[PDB]
Amino acid sequence: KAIQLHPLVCAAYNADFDGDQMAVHVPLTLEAQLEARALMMSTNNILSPANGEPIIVPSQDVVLGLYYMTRDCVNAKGEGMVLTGPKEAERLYRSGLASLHARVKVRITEYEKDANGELVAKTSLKDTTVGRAILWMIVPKGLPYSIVNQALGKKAISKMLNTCYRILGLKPTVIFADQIMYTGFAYAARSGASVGIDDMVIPEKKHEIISEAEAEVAEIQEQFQSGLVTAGERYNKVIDIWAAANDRVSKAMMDNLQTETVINRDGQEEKQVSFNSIYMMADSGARGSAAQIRQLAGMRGLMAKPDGSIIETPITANFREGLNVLQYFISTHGARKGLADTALKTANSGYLTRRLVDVAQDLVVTEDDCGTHEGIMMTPVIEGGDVKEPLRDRV
Amino acid sequence: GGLPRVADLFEARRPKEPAILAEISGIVSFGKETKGKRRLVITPVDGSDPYEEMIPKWRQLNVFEGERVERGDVISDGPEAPHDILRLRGVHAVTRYI
Amino acid sequence: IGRTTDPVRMYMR
Amino acid sequence: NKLNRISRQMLQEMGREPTPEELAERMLMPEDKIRKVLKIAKEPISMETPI
Amino acid sequence: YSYTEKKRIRKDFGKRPQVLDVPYLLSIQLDSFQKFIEQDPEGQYGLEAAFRSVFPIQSYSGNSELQYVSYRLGEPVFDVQECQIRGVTYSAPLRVKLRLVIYEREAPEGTVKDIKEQEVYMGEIPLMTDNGTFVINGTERVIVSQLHRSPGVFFDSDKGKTHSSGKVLYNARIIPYRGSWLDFEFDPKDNLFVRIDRRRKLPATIILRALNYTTEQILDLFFEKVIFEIRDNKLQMELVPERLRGETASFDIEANGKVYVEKGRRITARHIRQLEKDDVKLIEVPVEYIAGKVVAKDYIDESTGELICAANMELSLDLLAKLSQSGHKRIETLFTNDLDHGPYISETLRVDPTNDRLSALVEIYRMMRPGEPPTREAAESLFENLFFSEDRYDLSAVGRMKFNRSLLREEIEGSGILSKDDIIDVMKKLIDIRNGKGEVDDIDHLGNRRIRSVGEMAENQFRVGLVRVERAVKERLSLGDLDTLMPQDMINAKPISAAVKEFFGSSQLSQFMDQNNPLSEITHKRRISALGPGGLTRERAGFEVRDVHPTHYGRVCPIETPEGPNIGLINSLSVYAQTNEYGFLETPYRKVTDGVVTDEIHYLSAIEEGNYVIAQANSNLDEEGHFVEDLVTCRSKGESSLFSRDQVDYMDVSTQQVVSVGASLIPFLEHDDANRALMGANMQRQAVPTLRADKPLVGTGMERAVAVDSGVTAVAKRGGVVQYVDASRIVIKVNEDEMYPGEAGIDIYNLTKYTRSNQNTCINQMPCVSLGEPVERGDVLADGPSTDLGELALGQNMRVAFMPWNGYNFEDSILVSERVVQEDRFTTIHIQELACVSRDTKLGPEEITADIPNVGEAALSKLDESGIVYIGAEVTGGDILVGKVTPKGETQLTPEEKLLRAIFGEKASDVKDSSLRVPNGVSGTVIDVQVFTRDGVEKDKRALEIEEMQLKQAKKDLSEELQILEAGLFSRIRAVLVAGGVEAEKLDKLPRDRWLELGLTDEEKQNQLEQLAEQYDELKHEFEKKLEAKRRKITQGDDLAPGVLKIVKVYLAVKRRIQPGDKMAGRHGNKGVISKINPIEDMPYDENGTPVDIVLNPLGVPSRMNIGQILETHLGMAAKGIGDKINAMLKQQQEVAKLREFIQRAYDLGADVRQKVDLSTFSDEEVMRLAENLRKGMPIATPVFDGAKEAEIKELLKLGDLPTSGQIRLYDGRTGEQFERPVTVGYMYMLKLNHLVDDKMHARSTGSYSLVTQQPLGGKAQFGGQRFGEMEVWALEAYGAAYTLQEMLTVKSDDVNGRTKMYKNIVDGNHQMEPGMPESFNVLLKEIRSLGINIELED
Amino acid sequence: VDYSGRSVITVGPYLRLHQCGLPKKMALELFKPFIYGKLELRGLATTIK
Amino acid sequence: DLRPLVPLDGGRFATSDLNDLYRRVINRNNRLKRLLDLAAPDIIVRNEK
DNA sequence: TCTGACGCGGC
DNA sequence: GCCGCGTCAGA
Ligand SMILES: [Mg+2]
Repeated sequence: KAIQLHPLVCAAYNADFDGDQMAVHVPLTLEAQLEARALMMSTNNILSPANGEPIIVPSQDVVLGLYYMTRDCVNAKGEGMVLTGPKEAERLYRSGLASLHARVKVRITEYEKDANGELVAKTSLKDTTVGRAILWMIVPKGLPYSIVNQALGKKAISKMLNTCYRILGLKPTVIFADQIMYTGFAYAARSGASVGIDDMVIPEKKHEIISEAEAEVAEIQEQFQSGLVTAGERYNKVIDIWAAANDRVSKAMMDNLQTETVINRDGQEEKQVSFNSIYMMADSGARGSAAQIRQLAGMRGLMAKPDGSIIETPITANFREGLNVLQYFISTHGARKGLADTALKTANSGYLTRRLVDVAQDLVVTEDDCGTHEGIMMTPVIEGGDVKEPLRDRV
Repeated sequence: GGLPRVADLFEARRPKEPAILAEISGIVSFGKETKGKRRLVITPVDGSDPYEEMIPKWRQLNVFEGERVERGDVISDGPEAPHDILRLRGVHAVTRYI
Repeated sequence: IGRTTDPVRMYMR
Repeated sequence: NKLNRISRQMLQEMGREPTPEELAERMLMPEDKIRKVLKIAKEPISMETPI
Repeated sequence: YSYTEKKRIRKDFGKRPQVLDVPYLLSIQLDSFQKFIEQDPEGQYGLEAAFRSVFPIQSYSGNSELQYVSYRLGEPVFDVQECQIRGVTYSAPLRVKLRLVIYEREAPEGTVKDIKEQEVYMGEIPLMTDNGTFVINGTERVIVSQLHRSPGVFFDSDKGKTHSSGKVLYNARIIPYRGSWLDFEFDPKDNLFVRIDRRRKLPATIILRALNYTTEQILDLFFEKVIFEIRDNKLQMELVPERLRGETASFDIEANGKVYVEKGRRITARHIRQLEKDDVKLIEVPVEYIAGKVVAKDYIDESTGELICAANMELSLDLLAKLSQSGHKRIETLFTNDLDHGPYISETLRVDPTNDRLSALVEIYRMMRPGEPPTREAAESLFENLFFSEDRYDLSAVGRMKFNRSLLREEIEGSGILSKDDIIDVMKKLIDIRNGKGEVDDIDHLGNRRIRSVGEMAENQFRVGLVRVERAVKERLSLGDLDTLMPQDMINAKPISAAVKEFFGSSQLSQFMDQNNPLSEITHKRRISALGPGGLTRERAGFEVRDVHPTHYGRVCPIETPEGPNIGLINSLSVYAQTNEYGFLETPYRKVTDGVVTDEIHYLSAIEEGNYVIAQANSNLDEEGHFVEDLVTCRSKGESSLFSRDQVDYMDVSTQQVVSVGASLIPFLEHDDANRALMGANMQRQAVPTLRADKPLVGTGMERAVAVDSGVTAVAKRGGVVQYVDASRIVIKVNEDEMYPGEAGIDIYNLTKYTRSNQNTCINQMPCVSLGEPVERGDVLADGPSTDLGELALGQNMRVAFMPWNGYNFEDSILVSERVVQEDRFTTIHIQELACVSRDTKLGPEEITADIPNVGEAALSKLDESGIVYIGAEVTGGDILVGKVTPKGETQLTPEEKLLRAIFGEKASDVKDSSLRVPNGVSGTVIDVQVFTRDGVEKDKRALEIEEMQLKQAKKDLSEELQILEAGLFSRIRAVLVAGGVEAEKLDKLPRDRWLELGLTDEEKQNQLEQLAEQYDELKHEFEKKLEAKRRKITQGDDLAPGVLKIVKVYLAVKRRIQPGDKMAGRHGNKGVISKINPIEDMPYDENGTPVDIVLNPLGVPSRMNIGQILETHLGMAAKGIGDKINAMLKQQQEVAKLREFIQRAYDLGADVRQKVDLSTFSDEEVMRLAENLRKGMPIATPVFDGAKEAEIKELLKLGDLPTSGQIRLYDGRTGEQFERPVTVGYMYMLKLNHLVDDKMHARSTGSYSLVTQQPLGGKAQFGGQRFGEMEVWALEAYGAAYTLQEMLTVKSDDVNGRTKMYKNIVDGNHQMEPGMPESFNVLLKEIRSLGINIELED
Repeated sequence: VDYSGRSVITVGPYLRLHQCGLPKKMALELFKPFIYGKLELRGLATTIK
Repeated sequence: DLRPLVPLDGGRFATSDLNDLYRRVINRNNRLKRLLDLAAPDIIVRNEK
């Protein structure tokens, strides 16, 4: 009794499979069926009408699959072979002779359309990994192998879809999106990427960093206590040394996470990007960010008070440890403020877009060319430091 | 900023303390002394000069006591009511602004 | 008169 | 109205309530005229009462 | 260790020692209602209080008074289940003794007659059952407590947003319990304004003049006098030096001919000190420094007598001269320093247009009741009744308390009405706040928000009813002659009962009890709504009150609150919170004497807690209440910080004390973000009880208190031994020491078998004890729904694995093994009740027979001969449950149908079919059929059979009562009869009745025998009378709604299995909709080939920070590891001592652990019973913020020979090759929330349409279609899809003719549409034309 | 609007970008007139009734 | 038909407020006619209007 | 509520 | 001519 919805469209609907329901309507007349097939079919809405960017970007398990598939380990089973093609890479991997991240060398053939839309072939010994070569079998023709020779996070995937759409066209891109989803799910499963309590690695320095910050703040506290520094000065400097401490703990944990796997090369040890599953999730772009990783294994910073003011003592705990009662009770304020705000902003945004759609409902593209010479001078938008939007984007 | 800021830009609301603008080009002068408001008469060096405007005394005038100012120029400081942008600098001005 | 609209008031007055 | 008068007397004296048989005893109606009258007096509920 | 605890002990991590055990969780409801209906031999709040408030009622000086004596709650006619069955409120009649005294007229006060009325009945009040629920129309309701702004006076700022110039406009507001409001405010021009409740704004002094304060007196109230002398030269001035603080001098201020201050300088403290030393009193002052001042009093021209200058007048050189020459040596002025003493009252008096008392009354009158001419007396009477009438204004006890508290008065009990000094003190406090010497109050502070529970609210409604009865009573008392009339003709019961029943049935705060858990009920009853009468609204307020305040700590849960548009407005009460005498929330604290933490617990309100410095509950102490540290964390004045070991005053009584019951049931809460914990609490209270609840492996030790305090279990009332346990009853042979002297007896518990909830779930009790077991007081005897062994068990322990699995857990979605549905672990039972009503039409009554036209004997298969369905029938969609036909006439069928009836002789019957059939999609078993018939109507066979069943059952139940009761009694009879001589033969052989007249030795033997003789005769009469009355209850008719003949209710039981689409959730806000029932051989599986049961997506863990579910998963893996070890030891039937050693080791394995297992359990029997109860996994307990650290979890894992990393290696069931990077498997407690998918899936092609507009609508299992609201229309316009849109809003919805043409075309294989015009548009046209407006189509 | 249903959504990641899984019972209700037409067309039913 | 007085099951009648508004209009109009005929004191007729 | 707009009025 | 105020619409 459940409506089964393709995953790639979820972001469009802004859908969750956490209880959300959808409504189905059945177009009756022939005109309605043809409109649905030609205008409102899913395979036509791949670019968004807000900005020309794709709206069918793969979201979370599929980007984690592609990511993990397409990363490289510094010395893995079957390293340094010479593979006769992508099919041999897949055969190797499935038969268990080479790891998925084995820096290997394979002969690939990429077609590039140089003539009046004529794909000419270029074969070469690319230096790649097994996973990348396997993924190559999914890519349509007119695309360059450079598009899969990276570590292929979320953004890279979306731009690969966009380039396929700009080079080839609609149908190949739709088939491409389906293949990407399938293969990303497949290798996300094969990976068995999980999350355990050991993955949130606390930096060994967090204790020292915080102790030094506390010494510093007690120093400023007594300096005010004698009166050398005003109360406003005292509170401010307290805030500032705490912020520096929080930033230091962030840097420490991110350094311990983002490369931790020092592993041995065919000789002596060496270091590489990590495979900490929480780091992989955050780094691919599947889920999380430096913000949330930070709250998991760093310290969850300073909290604001209902009046928007910031409290002196920050939450020096993280969710991997326990928040004591006061720290938790403090965080609850920010959390409830966030929730109330989302509710009320739902209402307000609805009212706004209603006013917008009514002021502008009747605007239709009626004529083909007014043949006028007015215009505006679109220029890249700089403010102080540097460009916020380049020209290319604005024209 | 946020949703209220967009609602205000699109509702074209006057921003409670509008940075007043110079309607016409020409030299400026100060006139009546504080009935509650100083008179500034932008005095076109060429055309119909006599335009004057009574302005409260709280606005610090970028422009000098006697100064050759141009139309649609900032005089007081603050936000710019889009109505004035439109009226004085044209259409493209207000749309760039919005 | 207090500019009242209540007809009860008007009648009683 | 006569029924309501009589039902008030009955309710506050017997304590609990009158049943239509008990009313028809206090009145002299044929014990079915009572039921007709009891069916009448329900008043039309607005088609706008907030559900 | 109690016996029920020996059954299965929960390993309790958590180290802090509990010092105050959780109170009775429903004490709020029960105590409030107790206050309401309870003989109170004084005026304390209660029914008695309302009576004493309104009575005695004395005539309009008619020398006839109606006075009140006492009341008495009669016995309820029906029992609770009886009401739930017959659908009547469970109430009790309210009998009240009144007296009507007719005094002796024509002489001084003297009573001639007084009729003392035999307890005028004056309504029923709905009693509260033993769990704080009312049965109002057969449905259990709950009255939510309300959190409302306390009466009293409050000073607010209204900051910033006035006159675009800052200038905070301080205002004050007197809020009474009952009566009009009274606000004072400041305007930008510093003009003190008053406004009665919400009307126009008036200058404050109006009300001051209203209280008969002349302008002289006003200034004398709000100002200090400044004296001026003319001592033979030039306007001297008396001066006190501190009056001079912060000023600019206007003259040489020199006394004693020696200059101290210099004209034109800022005064220094040494200046004032000079003055204090010189004792400077009178200083000569120039006449211009007296220019700007203002005269205080009124000065007349005593040389002639006439006036000179009005009081509150600013002096001028002319006026100075005049007052001099007329002989005024002394001249008073107002001290108005614009730094401290703003001249606010003066400026107001200037704006004040009136002058006299009467004009002031007139102005108030013209503002209050505009339009009518102001009579003097009417103005007076309005103003007196406005704020000082007992009848129309009551501050409160609490109102008066908070008032005096706010004005820094000492007394607490005062008067209910305002007084002159009160208003004046309010104005003074407001003026002070404007001067800066005072602070405004925050409305959110829980020291200003009070709690009105059921007792108080019902008392208020009852007071309302009483006042309208008083209206009618005085009206009758004045009219006729009064000897003949008695004090029960005056007084009607319709109005009182109207008020009360209205409050209880149709009120925002009387809500259907949320009944799908024990937790759901017990959290509904501890709800604290801010809405309801006299509260906020979900759209009025308001970003501010919603936020948690530092005052909520310990009083209101900060995380348990709905997520929608009333976030922050529902606020589940906290665990240990209580209600002050006045209704302010207060929480317990351990009193800290000098350094030692004592154990006396003081309950502190909010404002009290504001002073002291309270230490956290997680502060280490050492066997002597000594803070082991030097400086300890505390909360002091709304802020937290470190404090000297010898500074604190109180300590938190426990670590659970800041959360609610819902949140205190989430293990590892302190590892979940607050958002996800909010969602987790809210969904946890939604789990639907499964087929056989088990327990949580990882609980928080609070399950027991919740499962017991909610009345869903049968709890022993006296200890004893289970004499007879049965699937439907439990009979306890009480112990001796608990028995009363007489009436030895036993204790019977009748369990509630399969029955309807309010959410259509099966509440149903199972006995957890076995025969001959010993039970103690307060022990659990029958596990209710969703409890197991007395522990709340909402969900099931699923073997979960965190990994992505081919996208089937893409978003929050879930992937469930088939073994979970095979074992029916989430199969729930849902009981519907379908009612067929046989009303009397005008065309004739309706019949319930099985004579139903053209439905084959396949359709009438399961109907009994009388037309009802057989009990036990497995039915499905459409089947006739109750065959019912209704009379019908006036066919007037079309010619072709007439030709049909001709060619086929089909007699067109006159009775239309209207039988009751099962709704589609639901396919269950009929488990009960009830039949009510309006008395007079002849019963049909089936009703008589159900009646016979009931009558047999009742006879047998009363028989079992008296039989097994005298079975215990006869056991005791022969026990006392071995005394008085152990007569074996002649005493036993005699019939057990041959003791009523026999004579024994004069001790307690013969005593008890004659006791049982009274017992015998009176219980014989009891059985006869009672069986008679119950038989009467059964055989009598039922008071059906007027017009109906008989009602038939059928109960369907459905066993809903889990399926793709149902929503499931752990306890930490990890929601999810299951998406594939996977075959077993596909699920991942470890080296022992055990497959996992649920495959959750790991990606949900980083973003949502609920990292608590991972910890729960590891700890569950550990617990089930212990359980598996003990199960293995139990399958080898190793021995008792092996099990004992291992289990003991498991129950230790921690530091500072508070589990305190006795270690002295019955060497073999109790230990083996334990191990049997632990082979499914050893239940752990994790108090909320005193959790179990990781290292302890790792140790538990090592004890079970499991990877301390918590992650094992898996294989893909589809290919059997190993997933790399070991995954996290474990055991999570998963609930199944009641958003079942087969209650969501609707769909319609065509159905019924609305009445005025012709658009779709339904409730009849063919609901309306989906709403195609604005936003969808814009979506279709954004595509170019014009034809889709047109057919969507023309033919699919509204075009009454086009839609049927479209249907006929559809069935004809031709897909085309004729648009026409939507009927809603014609309706809009007609409603415009029905104004005076001519709107029309043109061409 | 008629001809319309509602239900809970799940993933079903085996679909192609242009497909949605529709429950059988829902579809059998949404399209009922199409089905009436088709049945009468293939003679499997004499009449719409 | 747009301000309907539909009957519900069991004597309950559902009505639209427009019926009550119309009814008080008609009652006061008829009473005004009757007063105008009776030649009422002008205060009464004014109050009626 | 509250925010804004705005007749409408007082200065 | 310019500011304060009441009134209504809208979430
Ligand atoms: Mg959702």
